[PDB]
Amino acid sequence: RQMLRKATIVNAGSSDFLEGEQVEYSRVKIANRELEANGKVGATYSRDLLGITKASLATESFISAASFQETTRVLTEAAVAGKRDELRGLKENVIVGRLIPAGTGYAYHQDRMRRRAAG
Amino acid sequence: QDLVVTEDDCGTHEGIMMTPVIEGGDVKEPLRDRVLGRVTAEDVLKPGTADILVPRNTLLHEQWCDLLEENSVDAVKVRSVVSCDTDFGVCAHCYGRDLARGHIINKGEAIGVIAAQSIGEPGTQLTMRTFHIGGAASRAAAESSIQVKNKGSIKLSNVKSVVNSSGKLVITSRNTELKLIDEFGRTKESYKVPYGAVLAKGDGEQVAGGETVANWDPHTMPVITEVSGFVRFTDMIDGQTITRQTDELTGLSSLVVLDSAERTAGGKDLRPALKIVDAQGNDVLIPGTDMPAQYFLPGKAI
Amino acid sequence: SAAVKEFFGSSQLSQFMDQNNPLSEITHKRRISALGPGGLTRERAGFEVRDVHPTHYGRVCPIETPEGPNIGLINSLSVYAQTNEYGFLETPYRKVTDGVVTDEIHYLSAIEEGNYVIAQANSNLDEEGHFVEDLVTCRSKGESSLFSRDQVDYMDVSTQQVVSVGASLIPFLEHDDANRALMGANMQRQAVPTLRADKPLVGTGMERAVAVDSGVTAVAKRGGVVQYVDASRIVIKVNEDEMYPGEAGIDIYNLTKYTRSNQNTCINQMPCVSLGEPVERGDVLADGPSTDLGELALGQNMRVAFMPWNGYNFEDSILVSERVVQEDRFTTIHIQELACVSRDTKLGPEEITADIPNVGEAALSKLDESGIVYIGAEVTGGDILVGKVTPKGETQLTPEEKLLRAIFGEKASDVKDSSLRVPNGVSGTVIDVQVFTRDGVEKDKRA
Amino acid sequence: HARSTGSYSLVTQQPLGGKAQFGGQRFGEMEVWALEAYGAAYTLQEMLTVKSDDVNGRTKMYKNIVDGNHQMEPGMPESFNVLLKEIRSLGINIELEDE
Amino acid sequence: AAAQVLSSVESEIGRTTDPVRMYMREMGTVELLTREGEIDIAKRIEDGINQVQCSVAEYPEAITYLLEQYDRVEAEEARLSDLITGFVDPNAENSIDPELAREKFAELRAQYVVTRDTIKAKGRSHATAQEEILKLSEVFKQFRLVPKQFDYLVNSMRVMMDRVRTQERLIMKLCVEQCKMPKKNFITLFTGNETSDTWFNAAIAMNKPWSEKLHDVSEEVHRALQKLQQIEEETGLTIEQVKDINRRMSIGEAKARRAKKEMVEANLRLVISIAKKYTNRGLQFLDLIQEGNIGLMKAVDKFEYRRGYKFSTYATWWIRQAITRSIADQARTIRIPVHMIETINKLNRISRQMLQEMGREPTPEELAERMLMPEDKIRKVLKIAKEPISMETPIGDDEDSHLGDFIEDTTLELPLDSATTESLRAATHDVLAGLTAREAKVLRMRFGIDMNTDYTLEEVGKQFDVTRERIRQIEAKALRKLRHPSRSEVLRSFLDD
Amino acid sequence: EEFDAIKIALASPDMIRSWSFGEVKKPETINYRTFKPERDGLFCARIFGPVKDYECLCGKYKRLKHRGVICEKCGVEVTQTKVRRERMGHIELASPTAHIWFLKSLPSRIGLLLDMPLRDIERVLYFESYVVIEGGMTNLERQQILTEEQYLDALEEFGDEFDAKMGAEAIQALLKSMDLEQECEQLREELNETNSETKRKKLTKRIKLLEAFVQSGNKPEWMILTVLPVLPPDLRPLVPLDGGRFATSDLNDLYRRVINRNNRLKRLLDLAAPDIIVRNEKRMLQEAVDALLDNGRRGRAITGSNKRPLKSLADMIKGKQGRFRQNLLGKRVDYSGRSVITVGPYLRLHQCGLPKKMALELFKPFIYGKLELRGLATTIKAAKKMVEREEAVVWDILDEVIREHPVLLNRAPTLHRLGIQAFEPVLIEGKAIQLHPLVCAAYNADFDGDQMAVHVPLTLEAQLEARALMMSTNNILSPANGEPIIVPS
RNA sequence: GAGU
DNA sequence: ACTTGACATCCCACCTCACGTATGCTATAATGTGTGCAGTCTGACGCGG
Ligand SMILES: [Mg+2]
Ligand SMILES: [Zn+2]
Repeated sequence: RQMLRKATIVNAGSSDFLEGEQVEYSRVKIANRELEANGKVGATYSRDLLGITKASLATESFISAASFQETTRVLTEAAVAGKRDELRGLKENVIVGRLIPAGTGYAYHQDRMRRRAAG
Repeated sequence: QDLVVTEDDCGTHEGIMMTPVIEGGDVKEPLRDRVLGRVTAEDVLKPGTADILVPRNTLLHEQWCDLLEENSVDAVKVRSVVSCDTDFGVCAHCYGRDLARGHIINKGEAIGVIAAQSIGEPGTQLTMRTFHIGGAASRAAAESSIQVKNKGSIKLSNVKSVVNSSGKLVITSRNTELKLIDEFGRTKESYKVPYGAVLAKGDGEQVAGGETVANWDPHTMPVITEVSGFVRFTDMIDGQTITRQTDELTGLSSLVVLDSAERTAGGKDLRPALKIVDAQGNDVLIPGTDMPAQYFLPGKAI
Repeated sequence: SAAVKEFFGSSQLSQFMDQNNPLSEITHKRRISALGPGGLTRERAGFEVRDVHPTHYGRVCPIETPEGPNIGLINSLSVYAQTNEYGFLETPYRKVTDGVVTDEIHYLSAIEEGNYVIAQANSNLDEEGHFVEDLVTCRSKGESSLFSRDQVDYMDVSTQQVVSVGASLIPFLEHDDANRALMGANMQRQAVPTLRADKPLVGTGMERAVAVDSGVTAVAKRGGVVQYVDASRIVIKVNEDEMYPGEAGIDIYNLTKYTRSNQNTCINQMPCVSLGEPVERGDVLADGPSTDLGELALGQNMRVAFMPWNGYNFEDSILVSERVVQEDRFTTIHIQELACVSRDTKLGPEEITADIPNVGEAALSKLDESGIVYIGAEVTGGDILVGKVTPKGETQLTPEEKLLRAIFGEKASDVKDSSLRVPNGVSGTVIDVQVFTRDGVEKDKRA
Repeated sequence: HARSTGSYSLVTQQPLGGKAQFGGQRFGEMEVWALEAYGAAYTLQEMLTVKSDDVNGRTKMYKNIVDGNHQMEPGMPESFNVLLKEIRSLGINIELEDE
Repeated sequence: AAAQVLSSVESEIGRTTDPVRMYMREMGTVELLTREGEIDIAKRIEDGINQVQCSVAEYPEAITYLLEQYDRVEAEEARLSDLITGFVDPNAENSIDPELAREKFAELRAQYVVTRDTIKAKGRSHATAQEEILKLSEVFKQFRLVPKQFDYLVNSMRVMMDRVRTQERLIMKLCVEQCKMPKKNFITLFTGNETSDTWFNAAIAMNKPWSEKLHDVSEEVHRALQKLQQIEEETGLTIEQVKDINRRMSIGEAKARRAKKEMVEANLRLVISIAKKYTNRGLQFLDLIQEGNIGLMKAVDKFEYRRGYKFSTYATWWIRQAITRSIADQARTIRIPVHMIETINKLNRISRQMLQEMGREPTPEELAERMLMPEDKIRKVLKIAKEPISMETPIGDDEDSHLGDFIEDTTLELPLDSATTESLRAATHDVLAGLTAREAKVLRMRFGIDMNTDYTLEEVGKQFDVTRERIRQIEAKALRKLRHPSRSEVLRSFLDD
Repeated sequence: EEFDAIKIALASPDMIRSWSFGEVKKPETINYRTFKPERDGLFCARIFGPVKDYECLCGKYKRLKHRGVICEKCGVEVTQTKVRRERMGHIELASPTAHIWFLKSLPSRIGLLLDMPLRDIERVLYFESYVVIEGGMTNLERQQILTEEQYLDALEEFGDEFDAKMGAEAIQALLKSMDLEQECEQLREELNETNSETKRKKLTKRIKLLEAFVQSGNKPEWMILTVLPVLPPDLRPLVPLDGGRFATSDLNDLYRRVINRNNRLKRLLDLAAPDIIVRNEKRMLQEAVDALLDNGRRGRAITGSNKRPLKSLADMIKGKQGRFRQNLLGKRVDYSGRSVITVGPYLRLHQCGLPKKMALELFKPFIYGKLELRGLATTIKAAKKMVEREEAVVWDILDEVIREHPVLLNRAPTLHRLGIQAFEPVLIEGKAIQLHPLVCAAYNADFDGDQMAVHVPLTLEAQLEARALMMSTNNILSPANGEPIIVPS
């Protein structure tokens, strides 16, 4: 399932898509919710397979990916992308010395998530 | 890392059909073993002891399994981690039992790293162990004879054989299995027979206990002709595609057809064959089909 | 001198001798590494050179090598084996002339070895004639099998030429698997000499040789009669036989007792023979640490019982008797070294004195006026050995501190606690002390 | 060998290595993985902060332990600051965004 | 053809980053004519310098800043260094006697006055005046000014031309960008008249609706021209002769600079070779080479063809010297003044000899003997002699540790002691509470206890209410009663520390 | 500063000005005798902060009374030493230099933005050939290589309109002038009429780069570095070994060379040095800069005085011995002990033998708290003195703390989660840890001198998680298969 | 040089 | 309880001194060179060409 993390877009939403873009399966379903309910033009998708290393490097957690391999490369790509890491995953919090969003740390982490909605 | 139980049930109907693995020689891992503690998606029907039906969305506990064992259902759609609807993570239901605890997994537990540790662990162990305890090297490669254990009918699925002079039922198909039917018609035992294997009893006839029904020499896969006549040589020249090994005495030899490595630069595309011609000369055709029998001997075919 | 001392000190091949026991030293000296300049590293070494070659026969022990990433790279020289003229490996072999086994030995290199047909030592030999069997057991051109007597050119000197020095000491290697064989040779290298040396019950004949060559034992170089015996001096009167008409015939061997090995282990010599004993050239006068009268005394031998106990012997764990401590067997002497350094900072030159601010006079009591521990005093971890004072510099009186300094006084003398502490949880006796004063400053009382 | 408190590392401000320095054991990524398998977040956080590079945090938690509190109250591990500054040395801007 | 060979070798350059190769290639094309070729360009140096000096004699402001800057330092009683040492240092075709200065400046003023009288009569330079102006310029050629002073005089003219061109640029910026006027017509009218206003309204006389639009901001346009005209007035140079001087001077300067370019690039090989001798593992090859080039710069500029001797010989020392001084100062992390460096050098040369005489080593005493320096000083130098060893140094022979994995921060007061200091402050306030309100505040303030600041006796007295000496007695009373074990039960333990 | 997210982008040169507090003009670190920081040097107090807490350079001003005090004579601010981990400095680079990372690392964003191969850029940068920025003349437009005398054959005939230059500064210029907005639209229009397959694939890639670039708001001119940020001194500290000797970071040696060469460039500029040597210096500048960021990426690297390659910023982050894996995702930890395992047949499933001296040390602070609360010791100082002597009383207090405390046992390698388990520790004489036989299978431990680590979860929460979730008795079944791990052997 |  | 004045000890700041430091100048002629080790593995995804 982790290896199925990414898909390929045919057809524009309201967002930063277009032909052949390799975007996360999660961002596709988020677009689904918001666009189907409101309307706008639809986007056709197809699922893609990435093995291990590539899949890891593709995930939207660049400190995760930077901790894995190809530190140099991943940093540059994210730097050019102006990428913003929202810090939902594990090792992110690990490194920051925070509460892991798993298990015992579930409570605190969901509290911050609701605090995002409240301004 | 990111895979965690966020939801109890997103409400997916999708799922993967798990079988009892009858890979060749036996049923190495059964359905019970593969499915225990999993949530099911959908109900499976089979003509059985009384027309089996089994309610869905249900986690199959040990005892559920026992009941379904008596019914003998073969294929089960089970709700999978993959077929999960949940974003960034999975459902309690789609995962199932947390094996270490015995119960349903706890929402929030990091199942991802769970899986990883379990799967990395043994690899790391199964290297170290037979490397510092097994001070030598060997493998069970006496894949000599098949032997039917209990008295039942012989029934074959997927092959097309051609009867010879000595009288063996020689198999020329890559898709061959040799199964065992019991009293009232089921697939009990299963064997895997490769290309070129001599058979004894074909289709329909009963085998008594522990009788030799199949046979083949291990270290040598023969290619066996379906039709008769004189061997005609095509593109097997010496040095380009074959190597002369000849002695004195009455002047006997054994040709070795070498693969890509030993071939000179000119004999790259030359596909060596043995063409089936008759007493008259002309391509005798395999019975009922159009092929002029040209058996492509592979790399290093002695 | 730079490039030389580069080689000697910094190079890979120059290492601290392992002196755990004489075996360790001897084995180390003859071990052979595939690394170094013009040679391989850990990644650079594949299966190629690590794996076990038929050529290693009688030249390197196939069975002596460090486990782990070093494996395959470093290997001990086999017993009888030496380097030829060109630094190639060679093994001595017996000639066999027309069926009969001659007495001549020739050293052959690997290249030379490939050529000829060699019988094993194990092959059965008719008393000063030929071979006992008509179809005999030998190897030619690197390959083993059956040959007849007339075809056989040469033969192994003894079985032990196959194996290194370490491996040769193991008694019933014949019945032991190679994995554990390997571990066996390795462990022998780490054995420590106890207080009381015991000769091994089960040896191989090699245990005399090993000790002999280790050279840490003292050996009689003339022979004659022992004139004076001391636990420090062994003096022998030579026979007029070996006596030089030039000099005098008295040979003096000063022994060394309890010196420190690189491993912190014991290096002590005991005199073997008695005053007025007549002894021969090459007799063992004084034994090194793990050595009995001529023999390697690696460890000690106990009555073992093979049985499962109430899980005290669980998984290779060992159950043992208080009687072992009662007899003081397996008690190690460790001579540990510590250094006290009096440096000069620009904060002021540090000094060694008995002068130690806010210490218990328990710690002061054992020190001389120089600040040096007394000879022979027994102390414990944390206890002060050598006194030292260092330049301080305070004046950071945060408010509260000033208050109390005023009230009670206790006027602060600037000095850190540089004084020489003993290591954690460690307790033994001071066996000796050394003092090196630099030329500039004047002599210390104790010095 | 064992260590509660002793000399720390110069750059990272982590405990040193070896009996020679009174050093602490490295609790490695392996060990991390173990904690992660359990849901044990606070133990992990201990290892990451109060036990290592968080100065204010370790000192505060020490005092809390004596006082019989056992509250954690974490700080920022020095290693992470090491990280930030080295990235900015490479001319790469990394800012930690406020909510 | 030389450039063609460069480019064929450049087509093969297989990404060889080694700058050694690159430099070697370029220099490899440039040949070196010797003997007289060198002196050729040296002559160009001399004539460039004299060019600008001719201008100084001829130009009004130039002589002004001379006498004007003589008075600044000389008038104030009797001065001989600073500004005077920067100037003068003259060669008549060194300790400067007052007698000669009085004399050499005397003939200048008379010349000045006579050279002025003719200017006025009839024309600017009517025939005779042109001949006497030329003779005036030939008088000034005789002097050479020291480089430092020469710069600032050259600078006044350089930036003046900037002002000219920049003022026109700013004027034409607003004029051409906001208004609009063809620059070809500009040529004739501006070169002819300049000073008078005829060209202003004559330009508008060509008619065409745009010329008439101009009155709404008429005041601004021509008044801005006044700034430019005022530059004319204050400069006091007529545009017929103004151009002549400025551009001709520009020419002299360019000649000299480009000439040196040729010279320096011709001598590359020399620098490099001499550098590679001291390349001997001190810094890097290239760094050295750069330093050597700096030495050649120096050689070029102080080189005199008059010496009659080979260039290589002279330049060699300047380049050699640059390299030596640079290693001494750069090189090590611990920067060292050269006095110390030279002493180190002595040390090691002697070390060799002494090891060979003794058969062993040199003890500080024996060493100190042969140098006739104080042993303490020797030992100091020996210690200071240690070079930076790397913090990143793999201490682990097995790549275990980067030295850093040892280093502990003794600055850090241990959490043990930090707990101690906390308990202490808390304890202090609680015993403070035992004291009488104002007595408590007395000691609280006196030592800054629980306040960001410490007040000493007098300042406490001020804040209290007069009483200074009574505070001594209060201090003593606190002392006395706090010596009592009652209040001091808590404080008692700390006496051990 | 309680945060939501982390964003990464190109550092602007003026943003680098912002973080940097002062310019490091001198390569010097400190004075050789008085090891105080030098003026505008690498360890400068005026820039990076004071050496010692709340005390300025010249030493007139000390104490907390002065905070934010700015010493008039020396220009030293009075504050915490800690600042030397966080103030950045900077260098003014005379020649705008390209960032190595965006060149030599694949794909190389510069190369892909300009659709220009590596070699071209190299020859340009290394001053081997000139290149055309802006061609009024139709003959040549963007990105044309000109040699030495091709540039002359070009200049002589044309010029005026014809714009070309050499090096990283030229590339910087071509970066500013290329049209961000227009080209994106151009490409999609190109797509609208005709799309042969592979051409459309590369054109697609490029479109992605460009759009992502202008959405993020990163400016291409930032590829060229004008300002070079300089790492805080504590991160590249300079320390004496006790023998008088020194250790310095490799960063310091690379940085020093950077400054040396940059200052020489200032001299060469003021002297109006000939083109050849100016070019050579720009090569050298580029080298030093790129060596500092990532050494050896560029080919033959700068070595140690030893032989060993100098360790660059990149190595510091990236390497397995880099900051990530060695110091961030894992570290050394306190309140842990390690020693040999010995059999404990008598121990219960949830128990373990804990050696006297080990536990004494471990549980130090717990000891002190109870010592003071029970009043057995007057204060914490006396409690320490009382621990270091070691009377009967000490052991009893240890007993009470260890009572109902769970402690963690760890064996490397952490094969699975049960490589660490929680136990109730029971004190024993000796230095050996006792392990329960049953759990040997999970640790894959055997008694032939294996060692284990013993960590202490300190908080109530840690204790809870250890006893509840990690306890031996709680975890018998393998998470791997459903079956037992803790079993007969 | 330990063990997995 | 507090002040005053006398007499006696301690703390802060500015001046002459002496060593330490920064930079210049040298003239037979000297002018295209340094330099090493890296490697061997090994399947790998990737672009370039
Ligand atoms: Mg073990
Ligand atoms: Zn100051």
